[PDB]
Amino acid sequence: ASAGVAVTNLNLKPGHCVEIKGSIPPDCKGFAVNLGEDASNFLLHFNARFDLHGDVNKIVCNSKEADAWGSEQREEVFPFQQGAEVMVCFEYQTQKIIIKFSSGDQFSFPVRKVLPSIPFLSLEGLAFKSITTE
Amino acid sequence: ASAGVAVTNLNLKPGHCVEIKGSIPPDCKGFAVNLGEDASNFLLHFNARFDLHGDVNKIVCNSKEADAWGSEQREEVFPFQQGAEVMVCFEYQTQKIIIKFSSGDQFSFPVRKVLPSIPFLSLEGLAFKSITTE
Ligand SMILES: OC[C@H]1O[C@@H](S[C@@H]2O[C@H](CO)[C@H](O)[C@H](O)[C@H]2O)[C@H](O)[C@@H](O)[C@H]1O
Ligand SMILES: OC[C@H]1O[C@@H](S[C@@H]2O[C@H](CO)[C@H](O)[C@H](O)[C@H]2O)[C@H](O)[C@@H](O)[C@H]1O
Repeated sequence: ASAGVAVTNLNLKPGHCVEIKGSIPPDCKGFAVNLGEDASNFLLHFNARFDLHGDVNKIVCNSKEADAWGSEQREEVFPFQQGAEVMVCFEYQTQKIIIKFSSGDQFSFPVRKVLPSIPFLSLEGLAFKSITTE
Repeated sequence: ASAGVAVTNLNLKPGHCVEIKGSIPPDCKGFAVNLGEDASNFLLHFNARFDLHGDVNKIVCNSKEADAWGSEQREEVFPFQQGAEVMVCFEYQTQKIIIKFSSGDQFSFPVRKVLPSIPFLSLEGLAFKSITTE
């Protein structure tokens, strides 16, 4: 019940973070937060699947390069429920991106292409409330 | 040189608002916040001029359609300091856009074109910190 917001010139630099605060529709099959250069190049594609692509309550991360998906990293921790409010924070480190939830849960993804700064961010299926940088 | 963040798919419908928060450089001649359809069509171009084009500490507002600027509406209230943080909110109503300053100050600008929703937002010469919809 939505189409995601897109942000350009975010210019996220190593050692900094982006915190998204949003709301999950009560029939959301899954939602995604993409950090990259454009819709064909993602350093991180964070996908929380409620029931989608054969995944039920599972987090799938991956990168994309020239429209081609890399190898997925699945995560067991799934602190979400349809209709709730998400509060995610992404810290950019040259080696990895640390994802932290208000739940107290944390995990990282490895950086496969170091960027001097990250210019693009987009959301899907997530009704955005506020986006912040630090 | 120095523009900034551009948000697309903002989907601001009447009766809703967006609050921008950011940092003003210490040597800032002026900054802007744009709302509209794209880079050539602004329902509102909000330009706070510290010292620009003969306007010193003034606020100039205008609309733009197909790169052609419309009638400027100047304002004398200027609650901004260089090298400091700012926070502005824009409320969209089908007939006018209400602009409010952290200072309690407020004024409106007429909607010269009613859009079912407002798709685009961009900042120029203002360091982005956060954007919040309500
Ligand atoms: O990797 C993220 C993308 O995942 C696919 S669904 C993906 O499909 C492959 C087959 O190509 C395998 O079945 C995986 O098990 C499955 O996760 C999505 O369609 C994309 O939008 C990304 O989310
Ligand atoms: O209307 C806001 C835009 O104003 C121009 S500067 C503008 O120039 C016209 C003539 O071309 C008149 O002199 C106006 O008095 C003067 O303000 C800016 O370059 C744009 O960025 C908008 O701020």
